[PDB]
Amino acid sequence: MKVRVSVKPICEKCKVIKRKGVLRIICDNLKHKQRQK
Amino acid sequence: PASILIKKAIGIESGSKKSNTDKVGTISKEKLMEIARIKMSDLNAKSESAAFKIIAGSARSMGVEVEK
Amino acid sequence: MSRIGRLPIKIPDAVKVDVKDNLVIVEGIRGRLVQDIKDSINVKVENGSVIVDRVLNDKKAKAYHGLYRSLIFNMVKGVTEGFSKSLTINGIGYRVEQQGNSLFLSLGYSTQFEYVIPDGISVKLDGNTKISVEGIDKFKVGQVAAEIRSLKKPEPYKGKGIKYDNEVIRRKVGKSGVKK
Amino acid sequence: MSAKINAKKLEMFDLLKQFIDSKQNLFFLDYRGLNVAQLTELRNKIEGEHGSLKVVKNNIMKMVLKEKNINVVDSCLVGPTVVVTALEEANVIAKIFYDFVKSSTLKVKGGFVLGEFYDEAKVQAYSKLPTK
Amino acid sequence: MLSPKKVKYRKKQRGRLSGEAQKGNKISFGEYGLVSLETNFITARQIEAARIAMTRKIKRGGRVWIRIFPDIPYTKKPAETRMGKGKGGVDHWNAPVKLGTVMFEMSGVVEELAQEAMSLASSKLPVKTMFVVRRDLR
Amino acid sequence: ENSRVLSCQYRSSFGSSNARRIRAKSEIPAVVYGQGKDVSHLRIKSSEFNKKFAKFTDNTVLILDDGKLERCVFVKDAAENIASKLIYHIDFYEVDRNVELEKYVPIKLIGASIGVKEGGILTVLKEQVKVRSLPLDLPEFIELDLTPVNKGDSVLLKDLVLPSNVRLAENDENLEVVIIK
RNA sequence: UAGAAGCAGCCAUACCUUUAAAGAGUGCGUAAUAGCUCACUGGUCGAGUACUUAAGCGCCGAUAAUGUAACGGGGCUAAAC
Ligand SMILES: [Zn+2]
Repeated sequence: MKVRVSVKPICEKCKVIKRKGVLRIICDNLKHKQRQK
Repeated sequence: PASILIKKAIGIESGSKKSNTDKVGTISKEKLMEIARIKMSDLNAKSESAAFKIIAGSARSMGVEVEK
Repeated sequence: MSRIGRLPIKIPDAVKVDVKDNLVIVEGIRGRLVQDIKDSINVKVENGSVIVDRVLNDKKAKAYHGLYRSLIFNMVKGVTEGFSKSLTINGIGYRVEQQGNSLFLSLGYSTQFEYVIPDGISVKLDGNTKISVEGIDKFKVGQVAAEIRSLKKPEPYKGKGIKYDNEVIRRKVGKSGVKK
Repeated sequence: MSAKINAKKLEMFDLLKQFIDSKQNLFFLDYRGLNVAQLTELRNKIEGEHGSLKVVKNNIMKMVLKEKNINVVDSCLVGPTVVVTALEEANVIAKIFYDFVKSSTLKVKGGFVLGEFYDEAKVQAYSKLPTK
Repeated sequence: MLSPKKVKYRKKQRGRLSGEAQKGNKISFGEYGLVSLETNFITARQIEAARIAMTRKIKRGGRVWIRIFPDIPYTKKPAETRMGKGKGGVDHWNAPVKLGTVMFEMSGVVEELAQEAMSLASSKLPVKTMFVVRRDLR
Repeated sequence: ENSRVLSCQYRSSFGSSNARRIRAKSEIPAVVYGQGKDVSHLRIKSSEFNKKFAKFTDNTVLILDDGKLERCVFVKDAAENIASKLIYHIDFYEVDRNVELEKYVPIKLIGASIGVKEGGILTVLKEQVKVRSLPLDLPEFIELDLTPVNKGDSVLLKDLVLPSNVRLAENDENLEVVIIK
């Protein structure tokens, strides 16, 4: 959704992971999902 | 309510908005002691000084200047 | 590394475990499961228990430590107690029925979905809106439950769809929640 | 970063030792699920009975008891356990514990009366026993 | 804006700016400073953008000191012209900053809030920065 | 007492390139002057200096030991690069260890004052106080709690609770350090 | 303020207390509450964990048109540094 270049946690429940070579944010608040461009 | 009792005692009807600076009145030491003794039923303190301190803290939160 | 990698593995009496040439066989009351183990990790059976360690301390080995510990543990818990993951079908006119080794799903689509059940896995019904997949392998059980859920993923406006029982669906509102 | 923790732990050990030396009889209660109101009422009853009930760290209490020659089973410290010291009415404290066990889920895990490690049965018998 | 109110000469030659800073490189009037990690020019207007950011983040907690003043004209020839006549005209003002210039100084607020505000300021400047506490007091 | 001791050894390099090489070897060039002696050129361990005196003030005093002698020195100067957190020279002013001397020492304000709580006005008239002691006992900074200081109260210089062998030196003993009006 | 009960918003939490420990309540959601949770603390288990700084290689950022086309190519995990 927020295919950005700076991916940061938005709330304290967001969590940072790295998948197949891209940096991603995963959270319960699906509105907070992210991946680095 | 302790706020209601203190407002009645000191003539306070509407709580002062700036309770930190805009004092709405003075809470006398003897009146605070009497109010704490009266309301000790609902207060879980074991010391009359502790009950009076609870009353005084409530008065400060309402904006009433503590009585010296 | 971390304590899950080193935590010892208890062996139930009815369950037998054996290690040989980068392979592990776990034979229990309900079945037999096999696993590959990589070279950098060593698995030992002693005193009716399973232990795992690493020849090296590269990070691949660090991760492998926990990975294989957990797998063998789930490999032993399966052969003793079996794995089971359940599902609920919620929605108007949604139904599930069973014939032999296949399930028939009525999920609003203009066609009634047939579903072959892969071998090694059993399916249990509770009326026509509750399912429970049981089997020897946790991986397979999860796979089947997931693929069934994908048949009709849930939705947030009314809870309709096929949900995991343990799952909590976040819910939105439609018309009347926006009432002014 | 560790001197402050050492100081806090030392102060806790000193306070607990003062309580343990002032208490003639002692007991440990597992009060898991004992609500805030239930705990407040039980503490008020203990205070009225002259006992002092409070939560003490298991490791600190075990070390302090080992120093003070308290050879009890560590199962008493297993589980969130409030230590209640009663020096005068051991029968009253045990009866209050039994009443709390009836009216809630609190259990009297361990007891130590006159240096005697009272198990579940001995503790229940003592609690049912009356005062002097 | 920030700009000198009177100049001897309206236009001056663009030097080459280089080397670290040997002066104005220490925290003087405050508690926390925003040192630069590059050598470059900071315009007056980026200066005031960073100042707004800091000041607005600080709810009256303390004071902000600006340790640079532009005083350097930046000329630009008209839009569509050739290379002929010479030294077109002042457009905006630049300040010189070198690696190690304190550039900004803050007083009064807790260290966490200062660090936040001053990253908020650094987001609007054209140079890498570093937030420094006095490193000899706390 | 160790935390006031500092190990050095002599250097004979004396060049810009030489000093750069030393700091690459993670040491700090330093010089010691005072008491009419010949200047002593030495070098210090950067890790040790950082660990011990990460908060050094103009009034910090310490002991230098070259394995063969002891010196009582003030940190007169320290050339710091802020960007790289890099010390790259130290000036040590030596004093006599047994000669009473004066020095302005800053104050450190602690506690929340009742007067300011109730509407007092901080006015920090004095940011430092002239004290007197032997060098090894000079206070790094003198503390002052304002909590009992109510409205309309000023702080007398004698009111400053002082370390053991430290003594006031101000000509005006009754001047006020901080007032709350 | 019409409703603020911790969560439109304002002043501070110089409110003590039974104090395990509990902020004038962290978030979600409630017209306002309710309700569900957090900080904090107790047990279980058992030593590194939690946040930064310096140096060497890295990742995304990285993206134009005749055809891979930014090691010469084949290829190389060193045949790289
Ligand atoms: Zn989130």
